Amino acid sequence: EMEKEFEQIDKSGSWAAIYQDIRHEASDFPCRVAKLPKNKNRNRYRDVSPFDHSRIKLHQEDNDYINASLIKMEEAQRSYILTQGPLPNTCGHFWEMVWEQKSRGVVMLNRVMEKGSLKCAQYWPQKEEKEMIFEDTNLKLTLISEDIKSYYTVRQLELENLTTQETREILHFHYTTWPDFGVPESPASFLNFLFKVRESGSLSPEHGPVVVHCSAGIGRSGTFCLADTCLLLMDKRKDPSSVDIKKVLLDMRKFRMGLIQTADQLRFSYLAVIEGAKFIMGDSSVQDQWKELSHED
Ligand SMILES: CCCCCNC(=O)[C@H](Cc1ccc(OC(C(=O)O)C(=O)O)cc1)NC(=O)N[C@@H](Cc1ccccc1)C(=O)O
Repeated sequence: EMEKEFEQIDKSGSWAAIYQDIRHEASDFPCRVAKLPKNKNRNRYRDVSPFDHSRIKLHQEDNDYINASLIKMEEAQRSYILTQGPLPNTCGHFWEMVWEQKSRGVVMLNRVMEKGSLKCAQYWPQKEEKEMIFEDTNLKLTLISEDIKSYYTVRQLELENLTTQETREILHFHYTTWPDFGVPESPASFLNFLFKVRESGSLSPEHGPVVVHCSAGIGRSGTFCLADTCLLLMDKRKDPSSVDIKKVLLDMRKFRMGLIQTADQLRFSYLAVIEGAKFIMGDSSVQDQWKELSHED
């Protein structure tokens, strides 16, 4: 049981030791294409790269590389694309990936600037009347509307392939309150957001994989995907107590390195899965509880 494990670890002050063990047991796979000198300007951080076996390939003639990985969770029957926050020169590639992979939703877990430092490029339009054109990948992006809440904003974007004139509606789910240091005090806001993303239809199997990112696409993004997958498994096994969060995280780590960046994010992932479990288990009023607890106004 994850609840019993959570407490044993918590009371013995062993989060750092459990996290250290996950880092040590994690898979090691080649990072070859990401390290090619030609791709240096496509990586935000030199120590965060997609493995060759699961990297997303752009359907680009000259260079198919993007720092993004396909996390294919077999048992949970869900796939996620985790990528770094796009750089000024990779915003076109980012939207190209979204188009090619047929993604319906984009989940952003950070702010463009945090503690005075740039963490992600301004890749979507902030004003309806000032659309963005990505010349390199021949894409047009327009802000259609935006619903700003106290801890997240949901935007309706229109992505157009200028080559075929085909148009698609992309939903942008932006968590705007991750703390400058550490992790949120409570997982209520994070869970309300996760369920808003589920409710939108963006994680459905009829669409391509949701695109999730933070700055490196491994810590906050890993937290979001780990919690979602754990919750899916708990609803699928129907005996949620067999879900081993450490084992789920290690399967996810076969697809992208360093998912879950600190012991505090691991602890927070347990907290979010344990609390989300209360809804999955049957509490029909707990979703309203997070709605209020997260104080969306
Ligand atoms: C798990 C591997 C990461 C280990 C520590 N690295 C760093 O913090 C960063 C990479 C990094 C990893 C996770 C992060 O997550 C947070 C976020 O996305 O906001 C979050 O989840 O809140 C943010 C950054 N790397 C550099 O800062 N890289 C620098 C310094 C550096 C130079 C040479 C070698 C390694 C690092 C660079 O120039 O690329």
